Amino acid sequence: KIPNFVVPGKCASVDRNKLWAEQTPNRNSYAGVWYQFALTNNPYQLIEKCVRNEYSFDGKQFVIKSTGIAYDGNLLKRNGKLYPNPFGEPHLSIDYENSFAAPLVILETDYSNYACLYSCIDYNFGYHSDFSFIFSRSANLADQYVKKCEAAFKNINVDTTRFVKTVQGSSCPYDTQKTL
Amino acid sequence: KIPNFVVPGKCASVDRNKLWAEQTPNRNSYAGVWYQFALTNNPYQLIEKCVRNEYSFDGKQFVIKSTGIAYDGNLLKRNGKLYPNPFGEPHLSIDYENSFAAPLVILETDYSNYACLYSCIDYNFGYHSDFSFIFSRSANLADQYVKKCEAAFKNINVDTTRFVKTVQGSSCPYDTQKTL
Repeated sequence: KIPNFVVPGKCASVDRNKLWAEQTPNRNSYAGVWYQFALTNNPYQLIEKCVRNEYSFDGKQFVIKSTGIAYDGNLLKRNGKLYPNPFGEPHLSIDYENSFAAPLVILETDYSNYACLYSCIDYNFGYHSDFSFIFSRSANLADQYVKKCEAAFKNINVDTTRFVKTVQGSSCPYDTQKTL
Repeated sequence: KIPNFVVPGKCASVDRNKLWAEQTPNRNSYAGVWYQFALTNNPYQLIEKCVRNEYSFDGKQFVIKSTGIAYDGNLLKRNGKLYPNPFGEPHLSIDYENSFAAPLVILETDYSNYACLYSCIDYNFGYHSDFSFIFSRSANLADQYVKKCEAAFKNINVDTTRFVKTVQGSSCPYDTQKTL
């Protein structure tokens, strides 16, 4: 029961069908660059700082080039994909090279400033693990949008005190990151 | 102080290139019914007893119906798929409805008696988790085939004392399971 991302109970119901209905026609507007503003404790994210996720939409999936500073302080690029769940469930699968693929729900987004992202996995002992993220179109994110994500996560009973801010801004070599 | 499936170090090299080439021409022979003989501690597997995995191959992937008795004592059927890793990596993704997808390597198999299966993931904090399975074409598996899997797992530095036998045999309602 020990890690803060292993939580009692079944994964939450998050009203995936409404969200899919809103988002499917707007995939094109979700493309472009998203910076990771904050996330809950994630053992699978290899990029610690300056996390910059560049999305390209092809009609059937998104291809993702994720860059930033790894936990050893070196530059890192990771290749990802975001595509409809293969069983026809109303959510996307986020899939990264040399890693696994997980469900990814967009709880809320305005496309132009912020996105609130959520993934959850159930265990056979009656607990779950979830992984949440706040994305911004910029290095910083206005408080009003941070608060929108806090509310969306609270609505599905995710403890929002679990969020930790990611290093972004002037200390980041974004211009080099884009060459990778 | 941590689970026995969270292991220091990185995922070992298991020579996927060799295995992938041996297995692509034999997909049809891998189809049919496989029973889980034993597995290492797995917090994801929802079927506790009488685990029976029925595979059909359609030319590009396997469709799986997995059945047995869940941890609550009820019969359970899970829908799965096994398909090539989307990035072109030389391994398969095992994917289940209402769950996630993971890399799956067939470490060794003779197609008609046994298969030794392996999944491994590297975390960002200097550990990995792996999940190993011994599959049989029948409810039982002779020591001669078990020993082959034992050797293959030892060859990749997996502690085989981690294996636990799965309930199978005349007490399992296989004929009911196959109709779910």
